[PDB]
Amino acid sequence: MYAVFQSGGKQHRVSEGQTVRLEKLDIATGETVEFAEVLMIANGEEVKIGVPFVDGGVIKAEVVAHGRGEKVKIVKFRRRKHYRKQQGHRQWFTDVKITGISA
Amino acid sequence: TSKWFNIDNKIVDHRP
Amino acid sequence: METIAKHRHARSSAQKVRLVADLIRGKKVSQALDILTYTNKKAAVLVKKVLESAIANAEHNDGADIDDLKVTKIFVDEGPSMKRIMPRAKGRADRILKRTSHITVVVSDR
Amino acid sequence: AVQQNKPTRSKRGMRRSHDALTAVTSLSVDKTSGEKHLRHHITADGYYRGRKVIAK
Amino acid sequence: MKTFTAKPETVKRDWYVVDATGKTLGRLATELARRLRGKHKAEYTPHVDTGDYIIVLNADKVAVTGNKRTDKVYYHHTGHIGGIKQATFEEMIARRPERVIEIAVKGMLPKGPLGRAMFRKLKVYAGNEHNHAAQQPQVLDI
Amino acid sequence: ARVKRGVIARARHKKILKQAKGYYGARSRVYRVAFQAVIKAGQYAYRDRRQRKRQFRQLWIARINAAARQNGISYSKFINGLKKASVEIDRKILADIAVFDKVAFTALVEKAKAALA
Amino acid sequence: VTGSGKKPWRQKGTGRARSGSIKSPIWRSGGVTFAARPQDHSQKVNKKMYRGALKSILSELVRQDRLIVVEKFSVEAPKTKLLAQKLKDMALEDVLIITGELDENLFLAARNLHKVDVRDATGIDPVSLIAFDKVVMTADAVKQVEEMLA
RNA sequence: UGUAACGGGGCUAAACCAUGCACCGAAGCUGCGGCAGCGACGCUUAUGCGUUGUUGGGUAGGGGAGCGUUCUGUAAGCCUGCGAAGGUGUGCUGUGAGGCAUGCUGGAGGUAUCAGAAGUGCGAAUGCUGACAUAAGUAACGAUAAAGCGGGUGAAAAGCCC
RNA sequence: CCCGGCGAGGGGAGUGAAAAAGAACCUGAAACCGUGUACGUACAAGCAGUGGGAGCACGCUUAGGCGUGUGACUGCGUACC
Ligand SMILES: N[C@@H](Cc1c[nH]c2ccccc12)C(=O)O
Ligand SMILES: [Mg+2]
Ligand SMILES: [Mg+2]
Ligand SMILES: [Mg+2]
Ligand SMILES: [Mg+2]
Ligand SMILES: [Mg+2]
Ligand SMILES: [Mg+2]
Ligand SMILES: [Mg+2]
Ligand SMILES: [Mg+2]
Ligand SMILES: [Mg+2]
Ligand SMILES: [Mg+2]
Ligand SMILES: [Mg+2]
Ligand SMILES: [Mg+2]
Ligand SMILES: [Mg+2]
Ligand SMILES: [Mg+2]
Ligand SMILES: [Mg+2]
Ligand SMILES: [Mg+2]
Ligand SMILES: [Mg+2]
Repeated sequence: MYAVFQSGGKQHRVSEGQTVRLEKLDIATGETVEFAEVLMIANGEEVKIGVPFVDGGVIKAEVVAHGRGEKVKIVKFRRRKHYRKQQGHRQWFTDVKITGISA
Repeated sequence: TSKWFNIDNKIVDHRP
Repeated sequence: METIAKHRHARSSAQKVRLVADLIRGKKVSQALDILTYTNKKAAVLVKKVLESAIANAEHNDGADIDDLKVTKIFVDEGPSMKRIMPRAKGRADRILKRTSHITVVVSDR
Repeated sequence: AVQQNKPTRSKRGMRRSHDALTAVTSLSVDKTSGEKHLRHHITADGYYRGRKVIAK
Repeated sequence: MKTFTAKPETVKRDWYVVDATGKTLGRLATELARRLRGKHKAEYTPHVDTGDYIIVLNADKVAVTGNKRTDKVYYHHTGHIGGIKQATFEEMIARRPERVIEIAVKGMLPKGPLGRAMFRKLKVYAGNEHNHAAQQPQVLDI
Repeated sequence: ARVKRGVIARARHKKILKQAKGYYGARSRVYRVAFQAVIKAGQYAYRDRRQRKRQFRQLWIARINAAARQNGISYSKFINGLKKASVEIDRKILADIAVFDKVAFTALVEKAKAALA
Repeated sequence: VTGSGKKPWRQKGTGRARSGSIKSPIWRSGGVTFAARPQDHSQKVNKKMYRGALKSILSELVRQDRLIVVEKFSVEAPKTKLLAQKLKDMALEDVLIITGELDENLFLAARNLHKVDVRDATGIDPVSLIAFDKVVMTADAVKQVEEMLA
């Protein structure tokens, strides 16, 4: 029992009860979200998306906190040309738990 | 000071 | 009991003292003495005197019973080095370092 | 002739892989006196192969 | 979640037998190399050997095309004085034929450490039978 | 007002050596050497953040391909199918299913074949 | 710096950096590229700007009633304890107290009280007005200042 | 110098011509999240939001905004032997220069805030001073007039004494 | 008090808040040199990292492809001024 869905400008294959990291959603920390754009669900036999998305498909999950990723170091350096700048960056995420998978 | 070869003309002048 | 002894500012390099030390690391004290005794290096006599001083320490100051007593930890760190001058010739100067070493022997039993 | 780069601390060690010393093991006991000694050598006391040669 | 990774501790492998005979050297190699590297599975792991053991028979009877048979070069250097030895294709088949295929796929397996390891899985026998019954090698075409 | 300097200095230096931890020999010992090692590591990373997305895509495409061939169809045809398979869009990574759920894959292959008929 | 002006060693020949004077800032003992000199930090401040500031300062002290003006202010003897008490009674610790003409006793008291100073009418400076928590000022002084600022 | 005039394997199509449909492929385009300048429109103007369009490679160099260090005030305040500075780790935080916290060490000073002033930031200059590497336990131990043994002394004698 | 050459140096004892303040003495950084443990390393070729990444050791968590250390194998990759 798994299904896959689009959310970050990016897809994910998911079983229910499985926590997953996603690009930030604008949904309060405890609330519940539905993803209607689901690209495939699977049991013993499976529904791929005729056009994209499966009709009855919807994956349900509650957000389970927002956070910021481990800092990454942008380094720029141009040898023998008296130029360099170093820039730090973190990137936001929101973690959902998954409870749905309405086949 | 300086090593003798550096001071010496025949070895030092070498390519004129 | 760890009970240690040591020789500071010994006249030898360390590089030299090690090699003699390395023969002894981990042996029963009994063996080391024999080992050192038939090892033709000045660093042997040095290391011996230290080892001996260590046993007598372990003996007279802590428990003792040398028979069950091993050289469990031995190392030599490089000490301060005495700068001198000699000259090789033309008016040039050569540092030459008379290097010294800090011998250290830890003789315990566990 | 001289180096073009500092040999490393590692390389130094390598070269010394063979510089290490050997013990003895072949230390052997006199049949008369107690005496440890180098094989085929007089003992501290002047025994060798049981007999007492050398008073010193 | 990170995509999968083959793990050396648990790859499958399995054995096979291939008949060189009429088959054209190289068009053969291709598949050997491919199957040797595992590129027909969860190959999906550049850094892991995931290929199959596969042994080749009748390497001497391998086929070539063109005038290749008398004109293919095969050079190597002894690393000495001026020791650039060479040997024509036919000459190779004459003395240790198994070589022809061996080098022909060796060249098509990757580069370095792993690559070399992949090559060990290929057993190339000049003749017809092979003393590997124990591996129970399953025949395959192509 | 004379400025001591040098307490802030070793701050800058240690700030770099720490980043060099793990590097071989001077690269982790000697600032002058470390500051370089630290920079170029950064340079590669910035590059290889972009490479990562390349390397994995071709990783995916490689294994997508065998499985497709495994079900008797090249990668070429197989993506063209899914494309033409009445629109429908689906990541090349998510074809993950090629390794962990081979019926689902074969199932995807058929759906693709049909559009190509 | 103290040394001769002899060139430390030959221009060319020794394997050494150029070197010219042993007093060079790059060298060790002796140097300092831009050694300072005694200097004068006195600024100008226009007449009309100075006055302009005092006004903005007074006219803010009232607005926080930190200025309490009084008819007459003086202590009865040159004894600090007296003044300490007056302030106590007046509910004050930190104070400027600008007196009309200034008297002996009021000055000698407060010389030793740290948070309190006493100035005559002319002695009013800008930092002090702001310095102390409360400026007292006799009504007599007020008229002096009234004019001094025009 | 060695195949050495497809990068190699190898290729009779895996070469060349034509037509056609696939697909791979970049930091280009798009998608999701984020920052910043300039716009406009709406919420609302000692503005900041929300959209939204757009711009953001860069040497010489011009412009803008900042971090931190020393020192004056603020400060007879505040922190500090229930542990200051410095040293060494660790966690967190910022776009960065950084900041905050704290364990260990240390054993006496440190100073928010807002202003003020500069001996204010180092990897290079065959820079300066000191310390420490390297070659290396390598060359060498200074006339090729030469040493052998016995006995003393001594912790130890090829070298001293007889 | 003990080892040692009535040595050097050291270990105890004792003083002290502290001896790890012992006179080569406040703090005690860095280059540099060792001892100990974990992991890697004797079929492998290059600016030594970086993206991937197994195994091992260790902590986790109740598992859950998690933190730390190491880094087989692998894509890319010729330091700075
Ligand atoms: N003695 C030197 C000669 C020499 C001494 N000083 C010099 C100066 C310059 C040139 C030569 C020399 C030699 O070995 O020949
Ligand atoms: Mg002379
Ligand atoms: Mg891309
Ligand atoms: Mg002069
Ligand atoms: Mg001076
Ligand atoms: Mg005037
Ligand atoms: Mg740029
Ligand atoms: Mg300070
Ligand atoms: Mg410097
Ligand atoms: Mg520079
Ligand atoms: Mg020089
Ligand atoms: Mg040599
Ligand atoms: Mg030699
Ligand atoms: Mg010699
Ligand atoms: Mg000290
Ligand atoms: Mg091996
Ligand atoms: Mg090599
Ligand atoms: Mg190679």
